[PDB]
Amino acid sequence: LTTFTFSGLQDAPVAALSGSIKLNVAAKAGKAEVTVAAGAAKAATQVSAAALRKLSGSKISLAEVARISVLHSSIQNYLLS
Amino acid sequence: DRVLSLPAVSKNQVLENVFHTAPKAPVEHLEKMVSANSKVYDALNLQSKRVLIWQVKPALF
Repeated sequence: LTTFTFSGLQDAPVAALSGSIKLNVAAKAGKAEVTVAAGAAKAATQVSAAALRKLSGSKISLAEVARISVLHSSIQNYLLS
Repeated sequence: DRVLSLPAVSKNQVLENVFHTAPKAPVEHLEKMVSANSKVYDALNLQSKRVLIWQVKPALF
């Protein structure tokens, strides 16, 4: 990812596509009332338009924990396949 | 020559032509597939102590 990202609360996903998790956002001009519902649990917070923009500030940068290496595990997954 | 009126095929040659092959046990299919499916359990279960799921699809952390 780059240093500056320009997405969040504009042209966003408004609703979920599955039934396994129920998403409901309510966008005003400034903030948004998101309502998430997964399983028995529920949560609903207020995400500002400048709260999603600070999300991509410090990146996650996922990386694979392999037994030997990612190369070897992809060959061994093919031999298992 | 009374022995030439006896059946010339021995009692030995009957017991080796009637019992020619050692027969397959009923339990040797169980205890040979079970020991081979215990390796299918080990490698491929998700509750085994030696699963291959972290060796073939390394986890994204």
